[PDB]
Amino acid sequence: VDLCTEAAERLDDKNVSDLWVMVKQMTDDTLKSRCSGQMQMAFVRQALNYLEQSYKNYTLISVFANLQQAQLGGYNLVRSFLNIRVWALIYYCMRCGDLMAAQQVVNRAQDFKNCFQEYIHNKDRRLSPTTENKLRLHYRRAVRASTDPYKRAVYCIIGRCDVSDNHSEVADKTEDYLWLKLSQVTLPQFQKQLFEDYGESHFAVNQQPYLYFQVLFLTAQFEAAIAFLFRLERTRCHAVHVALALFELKLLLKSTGQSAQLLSQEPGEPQGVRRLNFIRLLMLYTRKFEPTDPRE
Amino acid sequence: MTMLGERLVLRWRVAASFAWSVILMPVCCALFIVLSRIQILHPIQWLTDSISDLTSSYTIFCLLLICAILGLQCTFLMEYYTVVPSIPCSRLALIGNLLLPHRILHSLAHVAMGVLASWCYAVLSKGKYQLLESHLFQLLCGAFFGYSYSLQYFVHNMNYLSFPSIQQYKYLQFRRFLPLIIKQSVFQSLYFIRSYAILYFCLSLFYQIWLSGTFLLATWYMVWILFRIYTTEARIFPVQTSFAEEAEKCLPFILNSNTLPLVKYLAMQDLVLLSQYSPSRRQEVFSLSQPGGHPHNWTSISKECLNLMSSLTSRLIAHQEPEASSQDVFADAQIHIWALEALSHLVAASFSEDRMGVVQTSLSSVLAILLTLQEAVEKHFKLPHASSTLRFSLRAALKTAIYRITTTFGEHLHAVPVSSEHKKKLQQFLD
Amino acid sequence: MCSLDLFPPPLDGSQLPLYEFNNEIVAGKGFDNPPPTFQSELVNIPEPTIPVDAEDLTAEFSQALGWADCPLRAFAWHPHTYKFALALLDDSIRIYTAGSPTIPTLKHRLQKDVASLAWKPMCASVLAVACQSCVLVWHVGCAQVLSHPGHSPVTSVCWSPKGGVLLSASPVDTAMLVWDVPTESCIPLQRVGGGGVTFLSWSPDGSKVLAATPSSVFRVWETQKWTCERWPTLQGRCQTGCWSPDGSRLLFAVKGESVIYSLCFSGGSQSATVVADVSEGGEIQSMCWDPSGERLAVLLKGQPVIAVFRTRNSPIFELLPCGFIHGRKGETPQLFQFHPGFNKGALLSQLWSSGRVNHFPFYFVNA
Repeated sequence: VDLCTEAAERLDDKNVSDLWVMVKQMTDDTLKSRCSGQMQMAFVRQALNYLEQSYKNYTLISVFANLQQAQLGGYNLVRSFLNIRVWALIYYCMRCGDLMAAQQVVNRAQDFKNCFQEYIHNKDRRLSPTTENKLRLHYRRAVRASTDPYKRAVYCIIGRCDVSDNHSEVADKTEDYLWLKLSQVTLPQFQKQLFEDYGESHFAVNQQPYLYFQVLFLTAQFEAAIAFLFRLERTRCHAVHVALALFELKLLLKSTGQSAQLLSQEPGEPQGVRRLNFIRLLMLYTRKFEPTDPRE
Repeated sequence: MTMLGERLVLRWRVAASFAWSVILMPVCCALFIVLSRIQILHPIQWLTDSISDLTSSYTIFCLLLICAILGLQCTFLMEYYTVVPSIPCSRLALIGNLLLPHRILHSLAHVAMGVLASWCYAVLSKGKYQLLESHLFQLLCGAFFGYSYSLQYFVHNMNYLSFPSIQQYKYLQFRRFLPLIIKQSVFQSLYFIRSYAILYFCLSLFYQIWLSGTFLLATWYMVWILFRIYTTEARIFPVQTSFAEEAEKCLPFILNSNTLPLVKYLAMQDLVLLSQYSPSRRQEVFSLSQPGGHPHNWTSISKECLNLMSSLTSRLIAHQEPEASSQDVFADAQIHIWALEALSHLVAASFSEDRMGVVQTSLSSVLAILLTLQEAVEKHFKLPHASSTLRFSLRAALKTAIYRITTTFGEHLHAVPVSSEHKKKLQQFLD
Repeated sequence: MCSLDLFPPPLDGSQLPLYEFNNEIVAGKGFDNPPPTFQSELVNIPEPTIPVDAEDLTAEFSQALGWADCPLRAFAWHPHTYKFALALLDDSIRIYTAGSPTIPTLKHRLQKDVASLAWKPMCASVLAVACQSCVLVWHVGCAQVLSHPGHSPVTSVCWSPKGGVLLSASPVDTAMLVWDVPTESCIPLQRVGGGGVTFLSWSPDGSKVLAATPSSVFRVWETQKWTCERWPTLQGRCQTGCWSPDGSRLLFAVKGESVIYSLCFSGGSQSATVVADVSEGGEIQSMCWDPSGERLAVLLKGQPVIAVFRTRNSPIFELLPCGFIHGRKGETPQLFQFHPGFNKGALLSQLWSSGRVNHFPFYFVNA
């Protein structure tokens, strides 16, 4: 990872810089490991961090470009953005990934306090207590019809309900759609959804291969992202080292039979499991270059 | 272009100073006339004859020659002044510095002008020293006085122009410098007269020779002091100019340009002042240069400050790696101390004043340097014999300025992005 | 303008001012415990009785009127807790903290003719002590000796409420000393005219520094880049300077005059307005306002007495005569300091000529 990243920075390609930093970020019986609930939780929280920092960088960039309108001051940054752009504050906050600013915001306009902390920060191990049943209830009752897009979106996020609603009134970038649907997370269901229901054409990967990758890899579909980016020419070498990293990492799932197509799903696997012939991969890959650069 | 305007204002300020001096010459001539012919039992006749000789044509000719000599002296101040003191680190270095072709030429010029002035005094001292062995002795005394004046101006570095720590009306500074200049002229005349008498022995008269030497040395010290007090006059540089045409005359460019160093130190003092009391120029320093939203002013200013600071840091860590070396590694630290104080206090105020947060965008940056600089300083204080006056000034300004910034930011600094190494020292200082 | 006339007549010779209850100075017979609603909250600040039986620049310029004969030589209350340092007559510093029977004592080889003590703000472990020849930074091998040549006798030292920079002053040195305690470093701030700097007082928030000289000129120093505004229009030297709890009103007096000049720090107003005429009364020697901005103690030396006044900040800042605080027969009020953090009103610690330090509370009793 570090060797490749240092190579990439020296290579001076923006998208690759991004993808490699993401590779690192996301990286911190391999089939069994890929599917373990803790492992999913980790891959997710990692991608969430990646996106949080991403949009927060977006906030920094936009505010520093629009200083004049920003009235930046010396909670603040989000206000400055909202000028350039209560439920609105918390929404645009969380979509920049800093939950604590939104926490201050909710604190100002505040048994419900222990509950709120339980929702965000406080562990709140309780005995014979009922949680997330009451929230979804009222939300369906009143909030589901609310005229406050930000408010209804926040209700969806908190209570893991109304997963159908794109709530696109306050979510416009695929970044958001992810952030939300993720925050609502059964992992294989959404996995198929993005992989199968949305499919490639929706992601229009033609321009944004890096996107469709990020989409797959964020969701722990490693074999997918590998395969997809592999189909691309310019990405080939990259995925290779990527795959190699995953291999030693005990993080890549190999296909068993040599003549299998590059991507394969084997019977009886938990759905969304795919396997790739790391050998057949490296073979077909290097084949182009063996006659020239033998030592390679 | 800024070199031409700076040099013109400099020649005109040489004009103002040498103008005060040229106005002051004739009263001194009359004083010498009354003193050389002091008749204690005939005051009315002595004063009347001194008034008649004060109107005599020879006296006017002597005054004109002395004025030409003083003009040569003012041009000398204009030509060989310094904005950094001349320090001989070794005695052989001093002997070499006194042997330069230009400095030997200056010494010869001083000897010749002193011979001329002594001849003028002898002709003004009507009597046996009017026409050319006493007159030759007075001339030799004048020449030796000139040579000694050049040598002393070199040793005590009187060619160093001290920027006034407190700006005062030139009349008050002149009045203050008056008693010291007078007493110094008297004492130097006495000592040089003793030395010249011994020298003449080896290879009425004494009173007149001492009077002439005292008058010449007093004129020289007054010329030097006036040239200083006026050529060191503070000028305010407009921070941002309504025209790009005055952009070279703005403190930012003149501070970042290769103009004469005198203007650099002047603009340094000027900016320190503006940051001290001029709030409008301050807001213009944090101004967003349109078009581009760039705080170009504050940017260039802080950039220059930190450049000089990193330079001084490298110099300290270098010369540290002996007592003269660690004393010289931070001799240039006065400007760095001024910059550290002003900048960190401006940050301390930015937590309330910079309504655009224009300073926040570099906040973290500054912190690094400070911690980094501080670290080096500690290692500096680590080498023995280094912990036994710009050095202490920079140390104190740094510590105090960081302390001010920290205790102004208070808790909101805990949100600032800093290197954990810098963070430990941050906690320490806030504690 | 406030006169010394409208004050309720001082407590008679037999009564001691116990506390300020409902704007009336309640007198006590030395055993009438404060109202039981107040005796269960009298945070036991030490009421130490130090018997005395157990230079000239420093004397004439010290904060104490009787520095030569008062075993209490200087007093200082820490900005945060009930920790206060008292300077004994033998230059030995004692540190009394409420709730502790331990007496921290500090005496350095440099401890001679102590002028002042300053608890570095935001820290309960640093105490700057002004000695004859240097500044002893007492870290409550525990004494950092800071010296800047010529800055002696040291008469006025004050740690910034920033706790990060400490100023020192010398009546013989024309350049005030700026001391960075960690770097062990001293910077000279030179000023033309006025002689040495004898008393320094930085504003409550850290912008203005009232600097009084043994001459007739006092200067305001804006702490940003240390700008200097000279007010050379005082008929004599400045006796003391008191900053508003807000730091926009600087109260001062010219020794020899008995007036309270109120300089409004709205580039201050180029003139001073007379606010409280303390004409006898006598010489206004010291002045102190409670951090709340409602009570002010002004030390008038002729028995020296504390003119205690209530100040109204709106709509016109004026001094109102509230009462006189006096000591027992023979007890001249030597020093006084309002504790910065008395949570239930105002705590005024008064140190008397015998060394007995008493605490007087001004109760902010809500009607």
